[PDB]
This record gives sequence, C-alpha cells and structure tokens, in this order.
Amino acid sequence: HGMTLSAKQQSALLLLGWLQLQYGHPDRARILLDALLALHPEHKEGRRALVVSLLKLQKGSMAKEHCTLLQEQGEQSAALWLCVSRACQQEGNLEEARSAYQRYLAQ
Amino acid sequence: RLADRALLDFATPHHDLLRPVDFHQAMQGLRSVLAEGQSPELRAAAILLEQMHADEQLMQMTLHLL
Ligand SMILES: [Br-]
Ligand SMILES: [Br-]
Ligand SMILES: [Br-]
Ligand SMILES: [Br-]
Repeated sequence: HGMTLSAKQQSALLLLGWLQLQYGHPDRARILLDALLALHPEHKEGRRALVVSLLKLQKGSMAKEHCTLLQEQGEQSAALWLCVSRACQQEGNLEEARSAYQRYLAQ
Repeated sequence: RLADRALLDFATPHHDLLRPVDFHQAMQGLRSVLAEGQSPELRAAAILLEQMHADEQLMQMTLHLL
C-alpha cells in the first residue's frame, strides 16, 4: 500500500536498469533508474548506475551532479572520482577532470 | 574505452532474489506500483518493463552467475 517499493522490488528495478546498461541501452536504463530514484531517491546503488548511464549518453554535466549527491550522501568509493573525471572530460573541463582523476588514484 | 569496465563495476550493486519464487513476487509487485504512478518518469518506466517480460529468463540467469 502506497507509492513505494519494498526492498526486493527496489532491487528488482535496479537489476532491470542494470541489465539495460550492461547490454548497451543506457537510454532504457536511465528510464528505469529515474523511476527508482523518483520513488526512493536515497537509493545509492540506483544512483551510481544512473551516473554511468548518463556518461554513456554523453550527459557529463548531469552525471557529475549525481556524483555530487553521492559524495554528500557519504559515498567514499574511489571509482566515484573516475566518473567525475569522465564527466568533466565529456564537458571539456579538462582541469577538473585531472583534479578528479588524482583523487581516484589517491584512494 | 579502457575505463569502461571500471565504470560498469561502479554501476554494479554489491542476495534476496536468488529464489525464483521470490523473483516473480518482486516483479509482479514492481509492475503494480509503477502502473499507479502519474509522473512522466514513472509512466515511461511502467511501459518499459512491460516490454521486458520476455527477458525475465535472462534476468534470473544473471543473478545466479554472480
Ligand atoms: Br505515495
Ligand atoms: Br550534459
Ligand atoms: Br536528457
Ligand atoms: Br516483494
């Protein structure tokens, strides 16, 4: 009851989006992952997959902002900065990409 | 193209749906919720997973192989 997903339903939707991303359909993954984040915006696993889906869609500016939200949620994975660097390279921010890539190698 | 593997690994979640009985219950419960959403993001996703029903075999196979 209610516009919400159980823990297993959230994982199922995350898996549906991850499969689309795996098979080179980032536009379809983004659709499923946006819905998961509309109902459960705190879903970190869903947001990381959306970040990569946006990178595959050449949407670097959006992908970098989603990484910023992960960072302030407490995300401490080193591969987060690899996404930030890749996102900055897509937008021409080569100096910001180098700064983020240094943090990826630091951790 | 070299970094594509590390990006996919970052997007891969670190299991609750291993049992096939639990998988079908999760899919039916997921389709019932998104079909009641009114926002364009929920409606677009409700259309998409209704077209992925023939892919449910590929879904469960990927779960067990991880
Ligand atoms: Br609701
Ligand atoms: Br963009
Ligand atoms: Br867009
Ligand atoms: Br469930």
